[PDB]
Amino acid sequence: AKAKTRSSRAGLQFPVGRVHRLLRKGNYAERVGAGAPVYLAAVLEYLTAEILELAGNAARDNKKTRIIPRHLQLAVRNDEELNKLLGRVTIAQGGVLPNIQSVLLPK
Amino acid sequence: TRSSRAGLQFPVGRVHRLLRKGNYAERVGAGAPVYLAAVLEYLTAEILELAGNAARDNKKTRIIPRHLQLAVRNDEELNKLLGRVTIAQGGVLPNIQSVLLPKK
Amino acid sequence: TWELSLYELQRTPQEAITDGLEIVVSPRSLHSELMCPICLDMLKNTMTTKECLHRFCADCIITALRSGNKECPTCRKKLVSKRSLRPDPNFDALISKIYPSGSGSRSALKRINKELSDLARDPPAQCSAGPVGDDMFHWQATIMGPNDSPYQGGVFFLTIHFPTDYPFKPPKVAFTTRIYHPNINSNGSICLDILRSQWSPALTISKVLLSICSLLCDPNPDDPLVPEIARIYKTDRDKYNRISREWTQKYAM
Amino acid sequence: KTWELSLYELQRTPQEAITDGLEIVVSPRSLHSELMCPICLDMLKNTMTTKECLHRFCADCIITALRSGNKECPTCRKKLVSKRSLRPDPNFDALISKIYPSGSGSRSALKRINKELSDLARDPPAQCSAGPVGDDMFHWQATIMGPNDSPYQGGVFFLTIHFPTDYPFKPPKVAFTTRIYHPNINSNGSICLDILRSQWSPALTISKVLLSICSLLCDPNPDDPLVPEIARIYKTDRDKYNRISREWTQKYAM
Amino acid sequence: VLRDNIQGITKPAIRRLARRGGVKRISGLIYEETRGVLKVFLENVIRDAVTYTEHAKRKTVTAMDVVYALKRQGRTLYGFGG
Amino acid sequence: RHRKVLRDNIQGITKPAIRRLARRGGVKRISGLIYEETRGVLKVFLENVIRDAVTYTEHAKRKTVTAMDVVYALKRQGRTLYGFGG
Amino acid sequence: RIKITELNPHLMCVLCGGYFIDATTIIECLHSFCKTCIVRYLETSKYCPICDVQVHKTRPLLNIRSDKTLQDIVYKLVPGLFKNEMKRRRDFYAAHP
Amino acid sequence: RTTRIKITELNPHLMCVLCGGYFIDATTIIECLHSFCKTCIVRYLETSKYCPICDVQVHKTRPLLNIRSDKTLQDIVYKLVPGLFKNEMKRRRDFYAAHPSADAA
Amino acid sequence: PHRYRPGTVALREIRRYQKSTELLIRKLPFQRLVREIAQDFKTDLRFQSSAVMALQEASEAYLVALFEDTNLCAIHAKRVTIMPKDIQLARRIRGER
Amino acid sequence: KPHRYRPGTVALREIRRYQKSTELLIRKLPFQRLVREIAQDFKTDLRFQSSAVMALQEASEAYLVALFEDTNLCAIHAKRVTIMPKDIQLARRIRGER
Amino acid sequence: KTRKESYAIYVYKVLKQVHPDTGISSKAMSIMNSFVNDVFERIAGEASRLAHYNKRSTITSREIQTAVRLLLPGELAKHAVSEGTKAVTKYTSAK
Amino acid sequence: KTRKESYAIYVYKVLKQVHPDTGISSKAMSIMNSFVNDVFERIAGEASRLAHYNKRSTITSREIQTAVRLLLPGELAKHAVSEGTKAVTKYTSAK
DNA sequence: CGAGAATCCCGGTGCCGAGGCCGCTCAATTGGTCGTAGACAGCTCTAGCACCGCTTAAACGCACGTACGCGCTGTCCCCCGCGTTTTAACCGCCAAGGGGATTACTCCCTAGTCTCCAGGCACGTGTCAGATATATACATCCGA
DNA sequence: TCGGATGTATATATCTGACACGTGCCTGGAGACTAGGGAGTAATCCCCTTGGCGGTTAAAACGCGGGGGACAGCGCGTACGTGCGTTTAAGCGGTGCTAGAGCTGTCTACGACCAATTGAGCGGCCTCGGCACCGGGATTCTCGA
Ligand SMILES: [Zn+2]
Ligand SMILES: [Zn+2]
Ligand SMILES: [Zn+2]
Ligand SMILES: [Zn+2]
Ligand SMILES: [Zn+2]
Ligand SMILES: [Zn+2]
Ligand SMILES: [Zn+2]
Ligand SMILES: [Zn+2]
Repeated sequence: AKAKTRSSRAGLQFPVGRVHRLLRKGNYAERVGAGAPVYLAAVLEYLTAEILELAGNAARDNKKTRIIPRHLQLAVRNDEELNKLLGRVTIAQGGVLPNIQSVLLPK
Repeated sequence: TRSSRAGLQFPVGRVHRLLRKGNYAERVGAGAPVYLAAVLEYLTAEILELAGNAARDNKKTRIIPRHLQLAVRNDEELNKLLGRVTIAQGGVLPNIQSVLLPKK
Repeated sequence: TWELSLYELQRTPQEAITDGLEIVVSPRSLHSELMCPICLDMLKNTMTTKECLHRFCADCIITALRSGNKECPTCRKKLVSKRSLRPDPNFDALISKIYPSGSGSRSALKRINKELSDLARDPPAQCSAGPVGDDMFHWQATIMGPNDSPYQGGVFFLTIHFPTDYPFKPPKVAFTTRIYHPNINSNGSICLDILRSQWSPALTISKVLLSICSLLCDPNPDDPLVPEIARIYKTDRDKYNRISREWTQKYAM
Repeated sequence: KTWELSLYELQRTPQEAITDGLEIVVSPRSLHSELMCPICLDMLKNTMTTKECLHRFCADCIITALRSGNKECPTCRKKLVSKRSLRPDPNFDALISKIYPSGSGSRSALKRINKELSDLARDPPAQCSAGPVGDDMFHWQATIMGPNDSPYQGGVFFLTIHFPTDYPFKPPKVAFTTRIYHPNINSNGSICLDILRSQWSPALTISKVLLSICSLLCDPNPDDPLVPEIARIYKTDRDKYNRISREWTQKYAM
Repeated sequence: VLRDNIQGITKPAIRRLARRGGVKRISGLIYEETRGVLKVFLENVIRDAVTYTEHAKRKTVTAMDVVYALKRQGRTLYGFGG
Repeated sequence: RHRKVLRDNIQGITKPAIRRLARRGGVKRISGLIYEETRGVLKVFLENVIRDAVTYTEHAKRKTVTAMDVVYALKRQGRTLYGFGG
Repeated sequence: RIKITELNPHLMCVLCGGYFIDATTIIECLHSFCKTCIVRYLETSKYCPICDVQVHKTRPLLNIRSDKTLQDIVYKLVPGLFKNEMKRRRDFYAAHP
Repeated sequence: RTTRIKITELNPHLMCVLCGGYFIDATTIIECLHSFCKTCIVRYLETSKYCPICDVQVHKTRPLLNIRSDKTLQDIVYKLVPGLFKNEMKRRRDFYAAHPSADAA
Repeated sequence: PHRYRPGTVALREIRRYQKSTELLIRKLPFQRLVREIAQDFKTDLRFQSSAVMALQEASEAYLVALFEDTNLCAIHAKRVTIMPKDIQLARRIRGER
Repeated sequence: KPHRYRPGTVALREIRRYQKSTELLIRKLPFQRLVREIAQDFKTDLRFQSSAVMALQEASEAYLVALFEDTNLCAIHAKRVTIMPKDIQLARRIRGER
Repeated sequence: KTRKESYAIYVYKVLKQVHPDTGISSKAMSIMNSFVNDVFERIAGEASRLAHYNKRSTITSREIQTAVRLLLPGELAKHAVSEGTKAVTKYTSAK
Repeated sequence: KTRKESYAIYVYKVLKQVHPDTGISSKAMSIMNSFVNDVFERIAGEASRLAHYNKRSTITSREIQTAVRLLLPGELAKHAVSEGTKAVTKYTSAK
């Protein structure tokens, strides 16, 4: 009967069916609405895009065409909102932001 | 009752029912609510004991939230357990820094 | 607040000109209204800040927020990300309508020359700056002493070095003329916040020099380079003016 | 590490138990320091032993000691987070029950005052004294003289001691009322003594306090003094302090 | 529309809070700063509380909304429920 | 049938290493009493994290602590770690 | 030189059906209106009259700002608009205290 | 006042269950407050990680981390039992009387 | 006349308010503040008394907890008076800004 | 005769050097030995995955650097350019760890 | 009414166990209730994550015990564990 | 072989959408994966608690939206809710 | 030493919330089938552990010295303390009514289930992004 | 006041391996379906939030003398940085041994589930004693001499 994916119908890339399955068998509720998986997939895909964009920018700044954890870190720690979102999150091999206090600067 | 069969005061049945719902897992163990109610009863006993002593020190017979605060904050383990917890009408422990004491 | 005035409550609409009327335009007319303060050129992919309604080029504002403070380049207000902005279709369409030619390259050199024209067309008060020769990255400046400040008729020389990532990085501005000032080094280095930390990509040499004149008018004894001068300026005022006028009449005049 | 048995320990023979029915004579002061509670200065009852340092206290005594004050051991200053860091010692209870069948179900706070008074009169500290002014045992008068090898050598210094209601869980208020020129000794009377302020333990006695002051007179603590004027007096250093304090305090005492 | 009300947090009240906090001497620029911090705090809490109220389709902010907000903010409050 | 007891490996964390960490932290001048303090703090941190991790390991009836045990342990301490799973 | 009959909708207010008199734009959508227009409009609806986007949760006045940058363009393009506005304003304020 | 009691009545509180003799250099496991001779319990904890008496786990990995030298108890058994200290010291002296190594023990 | 040394009755105020458990901030204007802040999220809101009391408990707890860290930041800089920079440092290390 | 920087330049050069890098700073093997030494008090004959040790080290160094930032801030707050144990203790205190 | 329940009577019982001549106010009781509920949700939650991590769909007393070992610090854990292991033993002596 | 699922191909597709001429490392890939997993657990968790708070046994798009409003800060939350609404609307239309 | 509050203490009294009894509703208990997760012996093989000489990066040790921690100190000044004056929080409390709780009930929506199948992953393979290194030129720090 | 010794920013040849895309494969996702049921929603009892007198008085404001403390300047002194020599061992890999994680098939004991049914537990009423209240007086810190 010509089957199509729920992700294609929602105009998304992230798997709707997979998210739905994880929600069902993730001990979150007895039942789950039909809008929950598409909405959640949409949010995850959006956040993914928003991070990958700034990460791509930081990657371009370092003359590299492959995004590394350092670029992700530079992308997140500059974005105040993303930083608050990942405040209790440690990114492996991401290092820290280049920041030197004014007092430690040469006289 | 299962609480009487386990020598517990806390409701094993109620704990079991609460574990059934709340979406923690598919099925729940038979010894799990016994163990959990036992732990809850233990912690309750400890806190009520220390707060009872705190009430004794304040020449009171009825425990006020102040006594609970005094009991919790005077115990490093209980304080760690309730680190991100605010006790209503509990106040703060009496503490004045040494450099704040009068001089000259 | 937003309380309407006596006229605003009963204001009458201005009827649109329906009759065919042609309007001749010039690139100097809507210049300041359509110029991106960062690249000093025609707007492209117009992004507008939500909080202060300031128009920037997409590449310009993005590069500004990525390689600098999270402030608005024009008014210095919190701008955490591109999400604190919004694309302006009407504005960009208006610009593309009036100016079909569009924009070109956004090189640092192009903006340096844009500043050169911006100086030649309307010079600052008691300030000037221009290239020493064929090189456009090595500039020389001249700042005449203001009236209020004890440097009357000083006419001090300065040296300006533009970085490659201009204007996203502040130009090295120093002094070549000896001057008795608490914020100015004995070699020529300047202790100015907009020349180090709080630099904006929308700032120009004109505004910098004006800030230096304003600095001469009112020194900053809080964080100086030469301590004894600041101490003299704080404790007394006659000695400061005297020595300043001496160094002005000896090392400047 | 530190448990490696030596040459003798690796082959030591068991000390055979005395099985012949002979009796042992013990005075009521024979096992004093071994069976005495450091807090209430009386025989142990419902003995609790700290897991870290193996120090014995009374149940209510050590519990109340924990709830009101530092969370450390009253005897060796080692820390214990709560009453769970100590286990009940029924062995001591049984041994006590067999030796001294007299638990005396009455402790604190006047009783510890009296016991400490007897312990004071039995053997006072070096060149010191302390005893109640009148019938009230909560208000004592302590007389401390001048220790040898010190700028206060020679003279007499009277001070008052106010015992709190919850003594010994709270430190006694000691006020020096003889006007002595000392860094930590205020002209008003207050003494900046750490063990009398925050570093107080229920196992401390008036003897130990007066001894601490006695040692304080010789070598003071300019780290946290009561008056800043004497901070420079010890920056002279120990040459102008023996001619300024011995003529203002020692001359106003002897 | 309510008034300023940020000045409702009077000087002696903040002084009291500092006293309970164990502060001997207080600067003058402390009060306004404290008002700002309290403003940000209350904003962050009330926002989430009102969010919980709206999800429950209620026009009345309950105590449990506040408790949930504080709990998800990382400041669990005892003596009201939860 | 193979055992080995390790002692005094906290001194393995060297002075210049702590110095480097301080540099990345943005420190110009470092005191001498800093290093031992750092060793202590690191010792406590590792104590807690490894304790929880080993707890997770023993709960899984395994004799090998995996990376996921470390990830869970760190996550429950409010220190989520990306790049190792989870 | 371009015909003004084409640059109208970029300067046309969709509330008064005329040129922008003291331009005021909404933050969340950058849709421009007249101040005297949009101020009394948001006395009822808290949503945009064009893209139907929520201006603000409760108080829409917090999400509207005066666009002088646009108003300057409107005044510089339309011949004798500022003069007309000033003339009518003065003429109205002439017979009133 | 002076009390006198049979030492056999006090023996069960002064004897080691591992060697059957009096406590010498008393050492106590702290997870249950149980005392033994130092050598006895040290040698035992190389054969088992659980208490000899109540079978309570001394430690999960290293039992030596949960034993402490009990001085007060040793003082009690030294004061109650007559001539015990003299005898033990005599043993220590007689042992090193032919062996010249490691005095501090 | 009758005077007290600056820092005495203040210390007595510390000792007195640390013993008490009652709320410190005035109830009514705090409630007014809450209702003022809440109007930017949902129009025409109603509040339970227990809700306002909860908000006040949490707020006073937060502030009295912050003032301790602030005081420590003041003493760390060899001072006895708290300053805005101390609050800034406290909230910085706390991880709020 | 020889060349010597003023005491402060090399430090800043190191700061600029390591704030750009992302690789681990603490040596691998000693950290592994420390991990196993600390672990030998919870479970006998413990086996460790390489990724587990690496995770532990990543989190450890991250934590230490993060602590060093706050410590440095405490040092600067007291008008000093040198970090001292007081600073670390204050940081730990405010963070709610001590 | 809907019969709003709590841990009131149980907390009161345990209170009268540890302290026969000691009472408790309403606010303090509500606080104790909030404590019991909080600890309940925390232990049960950690146990849930435990079961989920090991691909097991059952929360037994094992998961609860491990959760306690993870949550309660120091001695507080130990004793609690005992009080658990004790209870579940007695329950198996009369069932 | 027991295949282990991952979000690799999806975040890769997104990467190609936002940056057609950039690459991605395996480490950063695993990091992004852990990120999406974490956010998933967060939102789903808060939605679950939302459903439980209102005596509901069903998690709809409303619970998810509210959860996002609670978790994500400011403009991030705004754009997130925007994309979510767009997706659920487009899904609603196209059957 | 001595004046002066100001916290503490003590005997008396008005008051309301803590505690025990009771009607009774509903959730915990008792008991049996049965689908099935969990226990578990059995088995493939990934991966962790010990090994072990070697180039050498790095930790270590140490001498010289200068920026910097730290105590000392004089001076401007800004909170403290307190009496008076201005201001509104607090309280009693009757009363309008929004709106949260509960209930009766039709129904849209999701779990449940067998089937078809292609989306998703493990596997294999080619090469371009990047690590690498000799090698420039460059910005930057510092004494005679 | 400035040119030369350090070492950082920069440029480009060049080999290496992990990023990336093709492929057979297999399982999870999609499609059509019924019907139990949670949820929608109109209806209605009625608790609890909200307004507002006015009257009080303690609390908040304003102001002023001044004493303790923030803060900039200076100097004795030592602890820490910089750089080179000696030396410890981390990092390297080469690799055999096998612990033990991981997967599979089988047997079986665990717990949800429907059902019968009685008391445990909550809403609710009431006598009373802990405790807030209250005011005379004990008395203990404080500030000056
Ligand atoms: Zn531009
Ligand atoms: Zn702006
Ligand atoms: Zn001890
Ligand atoms: Zn005792
Ligand atoms: Zn719009
Ligand atoms: Zn209009
Ligand atoms: Zn023995
Ligand atoms: Zn034992």
